[PDB]
Amino acid sequence: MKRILVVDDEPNIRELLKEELQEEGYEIDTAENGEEALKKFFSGNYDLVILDIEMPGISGLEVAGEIRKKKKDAKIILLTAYSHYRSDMSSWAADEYVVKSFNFDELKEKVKKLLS
Amino acid sequence: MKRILVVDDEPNIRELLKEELQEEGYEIDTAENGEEALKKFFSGNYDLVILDIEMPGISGLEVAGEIRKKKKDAKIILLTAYSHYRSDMSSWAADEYVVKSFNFDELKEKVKKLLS
Amino acid sequence: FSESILESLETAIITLSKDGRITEWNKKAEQLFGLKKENVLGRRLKDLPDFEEIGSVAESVFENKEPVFLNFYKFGERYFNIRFSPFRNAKTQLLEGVIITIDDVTELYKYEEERKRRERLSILGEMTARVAHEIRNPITIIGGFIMRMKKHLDDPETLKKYINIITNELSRLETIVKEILEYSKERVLEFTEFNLNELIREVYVLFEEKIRKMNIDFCFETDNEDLRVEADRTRIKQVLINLVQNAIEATGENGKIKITSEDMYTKVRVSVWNSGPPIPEELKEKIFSPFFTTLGLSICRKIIEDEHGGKIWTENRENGVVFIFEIPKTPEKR
Amino acid sequence: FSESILESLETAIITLSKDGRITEWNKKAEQLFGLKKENVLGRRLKDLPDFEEIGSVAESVFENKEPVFLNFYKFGERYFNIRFSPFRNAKTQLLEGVIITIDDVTELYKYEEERKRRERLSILGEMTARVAHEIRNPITIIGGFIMRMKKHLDDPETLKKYINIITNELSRLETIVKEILEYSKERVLEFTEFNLNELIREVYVLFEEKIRKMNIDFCFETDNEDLRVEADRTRIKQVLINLVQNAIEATGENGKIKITSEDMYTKVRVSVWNSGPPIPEELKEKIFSPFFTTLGLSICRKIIEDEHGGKIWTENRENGVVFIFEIPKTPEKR
Repeated sequence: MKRILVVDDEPNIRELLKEELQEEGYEIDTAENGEEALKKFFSGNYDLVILDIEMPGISGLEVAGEIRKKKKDAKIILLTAYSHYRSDMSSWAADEYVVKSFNFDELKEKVKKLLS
Repeated sequence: MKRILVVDDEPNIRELLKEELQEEGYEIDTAENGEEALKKFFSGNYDLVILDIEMPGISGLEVAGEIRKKKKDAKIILLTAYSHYRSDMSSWAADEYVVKSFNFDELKEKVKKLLS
Repeated sequence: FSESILESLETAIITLSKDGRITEWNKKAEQLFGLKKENVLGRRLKDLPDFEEIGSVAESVFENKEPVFLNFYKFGERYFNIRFSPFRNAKTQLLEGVIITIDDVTELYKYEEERKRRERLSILGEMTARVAHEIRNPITIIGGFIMRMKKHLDDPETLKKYINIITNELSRLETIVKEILEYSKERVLEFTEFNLNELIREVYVLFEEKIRKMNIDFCFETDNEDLRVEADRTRIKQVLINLVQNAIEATGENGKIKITSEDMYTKVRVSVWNSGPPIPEELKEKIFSPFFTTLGLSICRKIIEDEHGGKIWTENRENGVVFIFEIPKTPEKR
Repeated sequence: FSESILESLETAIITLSKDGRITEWNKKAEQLFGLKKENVLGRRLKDLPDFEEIGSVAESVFENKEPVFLNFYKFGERYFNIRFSPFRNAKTQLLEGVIITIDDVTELYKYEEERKRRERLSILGEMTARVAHEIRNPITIIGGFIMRMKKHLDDPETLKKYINIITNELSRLETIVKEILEYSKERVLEFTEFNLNELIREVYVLFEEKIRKMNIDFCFETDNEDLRVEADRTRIKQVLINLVQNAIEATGENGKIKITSEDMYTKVRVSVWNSGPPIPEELKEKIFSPFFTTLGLSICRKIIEDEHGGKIWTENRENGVVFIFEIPKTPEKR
């Protein structure tokens, strides 16, 4: 059993993934903004995180960077709403890059990878 | 019973409408290019026509104009792949303008109208 | 009323009497249509190639009476503005003939194209992107549910509301996107006189069935029931459509919508006020550019603003917001 | 090798010895990072804010040895180019320290932005439109079948191939559209030395399972097995992906695909020839612009052409067509 924190803007998009990873064999606790994604990581135990970028509060870019400085061995998968080929400077601090398409069979392979 | 000639570019798009108007109560004879749409209208009896614009051979614009000069009382509904608010000069010679969305419940109302 | 030597050293004119036959083919008319007065004199006007509608316009003018100004008419390589004016002969006072006036236009619309369209490229860059993004978002849901519903198999039918409507909310966004994609490709414009309110009602008529659903204390006032305007009916039509559209759910359930058409000496003011959540100082203009809400005004800016002229702005009031525009009766004032 | 008074009146440099500590903080380095040599001397480099990776780059350099040139690195408001160069001390010849060189960059990439991006607006106009059209076309089918399959109800399952794959063919078009929408928003670039063929293979490895499906007489030749290039691996990667991608079905069933990497004194030539239907004189260049077929090269133009430099053109031959590009080993020749 593993527990993941998945963070995104729209309420309709979060509910879609929660029940896609609970199919594979996980439990999803959903967070909304980057300022509440931080609080949902500090006083607990989470082995992975999925993040967007263009969001109210702060940018998922800067958000991931807050997870890196605190927890040195944190697992950061980026999956913003505008995804291509990992091309911004900040993402090299983050671990793996996922491309958002209706295709969910890329993230599954890479969430599975970064847990061994 | 009424018979309609429906003309468009892609093979996948024509097969979709044929079986949408055969649901309402019509029979569809499909044509491909504007030079073969003319031959499918001359030596027969057709009470309506649905046309695109951006096509090989000639423009559905000019195509509709060929149906107007020959048959004075011809029924020309335009429904090009790029449809908005009837805004080119040639379309005023043509009768009614249809907006191409997956929504098929506009054309049905207007094909039904121009047959009385 | 005399002289008629002067008659022919200006722009262009054509007379269609009670069939569609010409009595005078202006010298500048020749210089546009390649043929001289005499070898076209007393001929019918639909007889000419690439021509057509010009007649069909004069036709329904013969039947509806009231004249028209057109703007945007492609004849061959040139764009056009035309002016229709049916008249009568005072000695008879019968239903006599039609005056088609033509303004020399191209060395104009092509030189106010490049201060418009060359700037239309730019926003269709940043926005093309920023909104092209808003595309995938429900795309990944609608496509994603197809890789979600197809392994049950066959649900208790309850997966129809959550399939169609979420597919549908992007679909009319595709619309309200292509509709903005229009805002690049065009540029017809058709000016007519008509009673605004006669339009005002007309719109509400269509919506009715739904406004009737959301038990809405609709409210329409005006200080004048006789209100005419020269403008593109067909089009200032949409404008209404979409204030109304927004002030529909924008006030939503048990919500109220107030329309107001107030006559002013030279110009008219139509306003759609609804109640509920206003919008702040910052968004007074900052919803004008393509930008959507938690809408898609866009076109509706340039429709009033750039097509007819005037303004289409908004304000807060009465714990709600209003959508106001103003266009002079006759655009001939510009 | 002496003097070291001169050392400091130029661009910028930083030394990280066997941990990540600095021995010399160039005077122009100060003039960029706001702090002087002494109050940063012998400190660790990851210790600084908004900084980070610069170290992590030097890190994996300490472990992979081989140096890097970077292009495109946002530090605060300025863009950047950086140069990593690990070295050794000849007296010891051990695994000594790392030289990070920095080029004064912004008063450059921002003044070859406006001769690029200001022209990127324009095509994202005409094309935004012309292709935004190619959006609705399968949209009206995929959305249309949802208003077609939902009244049976529940078909003999045979409505899955004709639902998913037609939904799917627009989906990867959405990809190969967003992918082009990228071509606006970026501009990272990461140059490394590596054996090209070591890449060449690598790609085919991934495709394999499918090429194995369409029983393909694949064929790869080269006159050299030792072929290195300074360039963005991660990226000249895609390039291959998509020649290959096309020359996959482009020759399709019982079809053949020939890859060729030929060493030339200063530059390399990789070519993907397939058989079947060539393309004529007109499309030698006219597939380069966003434009698709009965594809979507686009990016792949500017990748070779504008990013690294060189060319990515094509020709007919042997009753088939080839996809060729050429980039010098060291981009330092420009």
